[PDB]
Amino acid sequence: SHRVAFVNNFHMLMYITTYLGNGELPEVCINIYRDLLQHVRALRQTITDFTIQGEGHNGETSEALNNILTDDTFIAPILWDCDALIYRDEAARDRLP
Amino acid sequence: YDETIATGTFFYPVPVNPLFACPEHLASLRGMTNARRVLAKMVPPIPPFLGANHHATIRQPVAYHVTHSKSDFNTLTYSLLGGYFKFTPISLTHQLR
Amino acid sequence: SRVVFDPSNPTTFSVEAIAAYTPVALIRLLNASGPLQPGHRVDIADARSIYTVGAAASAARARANHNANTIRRTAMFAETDPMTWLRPTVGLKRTFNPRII
Amino acid sequence: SRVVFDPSNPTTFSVEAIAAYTPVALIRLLNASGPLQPGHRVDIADARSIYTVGAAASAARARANHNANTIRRTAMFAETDPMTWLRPTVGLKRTFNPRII
Amino acid sequence: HHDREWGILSKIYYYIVIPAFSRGSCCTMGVRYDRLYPALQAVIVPEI
Repeated sequence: SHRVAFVNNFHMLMYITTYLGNGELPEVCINIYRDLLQHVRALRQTITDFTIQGEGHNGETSEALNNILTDDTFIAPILWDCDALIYRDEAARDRLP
Repeated sequence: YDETIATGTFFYPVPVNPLFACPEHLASLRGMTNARRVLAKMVPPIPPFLGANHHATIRQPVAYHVTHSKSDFNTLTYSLLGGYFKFTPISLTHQLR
Repeated sequence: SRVVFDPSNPTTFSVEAIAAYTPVALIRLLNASGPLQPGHRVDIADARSIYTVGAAASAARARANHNANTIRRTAMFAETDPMTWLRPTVGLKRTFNPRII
Repeated sequence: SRVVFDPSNPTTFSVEAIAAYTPVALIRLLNASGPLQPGHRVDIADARSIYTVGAAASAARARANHNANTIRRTAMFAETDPMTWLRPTVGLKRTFNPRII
Repeated sequence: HHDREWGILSKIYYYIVIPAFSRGSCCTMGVRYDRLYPALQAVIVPEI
């Protein structure tokens, strides 16, 4: 079945893709990962060209003020770790975590 | 990523050239804090020792053009070839002739 | 013994000695429910833990028995390089055939 | 001359005498070092250099001992003599499995 | 574990592309671990 499973396991896929570049494995997954990386890079470039660097007293708040979606309040539907939550809790220090 | 070799063991990538940008290398080097890494990626684009961009302000406009265009390398190379000239009076007359 | 009525005595050595085929068949024939009143089976978490540890012990014994014709297992990473200042040690990626032939 | 506490005795004397595989395994299995105060633990660069020199000497000796099928060698540059009016044998270098020699 | 970039990428993947692709079939439900764990732990020893 040409359909590909293990799509929701991006957390392990992003680490598997590092070793996936051996050569014996099919290159369709490598091409998909390369396309996803290119799309991510293009999105980052567009979001950093649209934004304007300046202001901010607590840190790099320009991205949060421009994109809005860059804020760390929105978390994944399935919890996997809390280190990022603790980091943003002690970094914001103004949203009463 | 590479689990076979520990991060920051064989190489110590550091920002030494204003044109050469290695944002993920600092993160992969390990030992820094998230806030410091994100701020260093966001605000300062030049290392402190090479921050004197007035020495050669040539790579910045072409880099900006190539990042905004994102494609069409033919016209980029044509523009670079057209702009690759000198300022001496003899060079101007040679170009005109 | 493979009777759930009095499983206090046949808990570890009985499971390790005999194969898992008989308890598997008993579980299959006894659907997905078991009487927790007879024997020393308080609630269901203790019974589940006993079953899981027994299955793990049986699997470990089977692996040890079958290790004669196979090669000893190794960890993904080495973590056996006390001479960090001298030189590092790379990991292990087993790609050979696990069998002798 | 095989004490792991002082990394200066098993450097070349215990490496160039016999195959280095056994000393390497012994060093790996005998940790890295113990008390570094009562010994010549300073200037580890010289110890590393002498150890690598001994390892290279042992490897060269082993290669010479095992090179029973390749003993004749020549140069690659031509026209090295004024008397080059003829074409010598071309042949091929060591780029094939050892079958004839 | 890693920097905030990994978390940003994970939340972008979990909040944009996944709903945009499966907005008509995405649903979250619980899992009976106590009922599923003994089912998949059926160890069978073969005749090697």
